[PDB]
Amino acid sequence: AHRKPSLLAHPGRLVKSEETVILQCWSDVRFEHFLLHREGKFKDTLHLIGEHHDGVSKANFSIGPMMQDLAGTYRCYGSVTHSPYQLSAPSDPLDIVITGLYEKPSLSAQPGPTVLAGESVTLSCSSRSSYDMYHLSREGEAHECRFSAGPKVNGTFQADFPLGPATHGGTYRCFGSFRDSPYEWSNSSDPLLVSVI
Repeated sequence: AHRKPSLLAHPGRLVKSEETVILQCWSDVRFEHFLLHREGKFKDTLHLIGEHHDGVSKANFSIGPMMQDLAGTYRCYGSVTHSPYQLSAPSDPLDIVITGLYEKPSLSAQPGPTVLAGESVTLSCSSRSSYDMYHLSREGEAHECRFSAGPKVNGTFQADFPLGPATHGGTYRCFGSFRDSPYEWSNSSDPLLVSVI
């Protein structure tokens, strides 16, 4: 049990539909072998060899055009040839999410895109579609605040995400999602520009 390798996903963790994604999995420690894996129903693990280009030891595990069922919790391992080399400790889990699959919500103005400092800017997500849950990206350089929506409230389906006290601004994206399929997200809502004057 050497030491969990890397497993970083670029150019994104959050992959679009039908497209490219290279799950790189390196370790400072030499690793003749690498193995990827995922907790999604319809799983697999790849036995790829490992390229040592530069004094590290990578493995560029390429996924195909992101089709639905490839989305899920990836996590590689590493080791040394021939008979079962037992693999090292599991790396830090990756959540590969396939987007572009459903309608783009609407990053709601209300309150409002241009607030004054220290006020309460609380974003939200409207959609006629039944997105059991929602998601919110970037806050100066952020990631995700994936939360559950409100019921069939006279048309829409919202998920008010409050940021209340505001000290900066930035762009945001809302991603519609269904319950029974957590990595299978929708399309991106037009990016919203919060800022502070």
